[PDB]
Amino acid sequence: SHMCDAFVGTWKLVSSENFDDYMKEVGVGFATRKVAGMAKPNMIISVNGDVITIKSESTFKNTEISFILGQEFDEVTADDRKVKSTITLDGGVLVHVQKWDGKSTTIKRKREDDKLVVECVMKGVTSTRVYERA
Ligand SMILES: O=C(c1cccc(Br)c1)N1CCCCS/C1=N\c1ccccc1
Repeated sequence: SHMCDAFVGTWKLVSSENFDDYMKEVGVGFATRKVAGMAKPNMIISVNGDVITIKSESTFKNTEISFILGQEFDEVTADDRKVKSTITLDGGVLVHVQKWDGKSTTIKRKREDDKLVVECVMKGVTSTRVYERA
C-alpha cells in the first residue's frame, strides 16, 4: 500500500461552487466557460509504481495526465492552455501547480470523509468541486 491509495478509483462530480469565477480569473472565454461549467466529469485516478495517472472524462473534453511526484511536465489543459505542471503530496493533499504566461494556478485534491474535494485557486478566487465514488 502506498502514497495515494485513498485517491485511487473512479469518482463522479456531485457539486461545484464558483467555477465560472475561477475560469474567468484564469482567462477562459465565454463559450468555453459555459460548456465546461455544464460538464459533470468523471475523474479516474490510478497508480502504477511511481507513476500516477489522472483522467477526466466528460461531454466537454476527455483529458489524461501521467506524472511522477515532484517532476515537472508539460500539460495542455482542457481550455487549451499550454502549462508547466508540478504535482506533489503535502501532508496527504495532492498539490498541482500550473505555470503559464507568468501566471499560476493551484489545484488541491484531498480526501474528506467519503468525498474527494478539489479546490482550484487563481489569485484571490477559489472554486470548490466535490466528487463521490462512482
Ligand atoms: O481536469 C480538469 C477538467 C478536465 C476536463 C473537463 C473539465 Br470541466 C475539467 N481540470 C483540472 C481539475 C480542476 C478543475 S479545472 C480543469 N480544467 C479546466 C480549466 C479551465 C477551464 C475548463 C477546464
